[PDB]
Amino acid sequence: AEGPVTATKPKEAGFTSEGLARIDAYLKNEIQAKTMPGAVMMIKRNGETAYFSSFGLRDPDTKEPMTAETIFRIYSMSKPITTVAAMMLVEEGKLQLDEPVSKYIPSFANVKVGVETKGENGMALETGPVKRAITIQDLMRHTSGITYGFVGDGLVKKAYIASNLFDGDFDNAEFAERIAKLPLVYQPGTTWDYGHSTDILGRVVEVVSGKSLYQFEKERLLDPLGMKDTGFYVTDPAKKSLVAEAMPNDRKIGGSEMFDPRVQKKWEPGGQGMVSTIGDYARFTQMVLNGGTLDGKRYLSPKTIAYMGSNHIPQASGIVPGAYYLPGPGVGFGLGFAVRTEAGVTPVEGSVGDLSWGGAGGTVFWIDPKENLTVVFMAPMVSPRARVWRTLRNIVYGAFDRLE
Repeated sequence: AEGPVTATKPKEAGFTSEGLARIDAYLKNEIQAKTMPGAVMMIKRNGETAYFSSFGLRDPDTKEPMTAETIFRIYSMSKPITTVAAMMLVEEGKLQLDEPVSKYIPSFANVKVGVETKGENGMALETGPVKRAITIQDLMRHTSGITYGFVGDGLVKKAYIASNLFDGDFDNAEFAERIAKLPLVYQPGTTWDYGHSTDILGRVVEVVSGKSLYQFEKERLLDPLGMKDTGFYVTDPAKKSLVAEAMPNDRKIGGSEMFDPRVQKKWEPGGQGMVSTIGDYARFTQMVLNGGTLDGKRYLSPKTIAYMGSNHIPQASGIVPGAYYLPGPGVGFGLGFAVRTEAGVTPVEGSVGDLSWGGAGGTVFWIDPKENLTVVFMAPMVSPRARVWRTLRNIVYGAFDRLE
């Protein structure tokens, strides 16, 4: 419990009051069940705030309250931000989608692809050349052969884990070199597989701009949008106590405790590193919903936004799903967004063309152009995150009084 953060206009937003009350009841029940210590959620539709409420605690140990100003590790919700940054360089003609990553990070020129095969002592890796160079587009839509060691299983993934990629205090340049030493899981430009591509893309942004990923983003996006609590580390002493923490039994991601964003380090990974607030991220998603503009400032053209929100892995692309196609049936993938392709099929409510992604620490968003809708939700949690996110989709769409 705690409730509304601001005034709302649910009827002009095309919802019922009864419908939106289902969100309150669901979230209060989940907090009671210890799914999360607390939660904050914002719904924007037809240019109005339909819903903006805070419940429970931001940290179950300190018992500090959940607030709009609470700062979350957003993990993979870093990726749309990184991709937008890269597309700004594309619009300026400083970066191209068909270019090889090796143009900017030469160590990717001679990466090899690992294939599992039987040896004398069980399965082992054979390695061979890439048929095509990894492209910038490949990074943006996760068809590069670059993977995550901790997602699923496989010999290349085991090699990632064995290389201890996250040891020490290193920067985006050093991380890119670590990744380039590993075999690829698939031939570049053939297969969708989620991974460290966006961390590599972040380094490309640095090479092109001559700035750190954060400084580039700060100047071009975060400052002008008013995302004043978005970055990679919480360095302001006044804001360190605002970091959301999960229930004690649900604080591990990738087998390790969540990183402490209050202690600044060199790494600024565009795939996983960011911290933000619900208000900051909603400004970002409203800007995207608006076709690249907010409060009279343009960040990307509406054509660029439409292009990012298009399916870049339909059958016509030649791309196939890998062993771990996270979006599932009826959902494709664009430049940093899952893109719904079927009205039914996917087992959650939504609209063809809706755009979404989430973070391993419990944060999620979606953007629904058809319904003039964006939703951001943040609660610190890991294990139950997917079922909560899916349920929230069903409740939000179930609360509609009309279609746009």
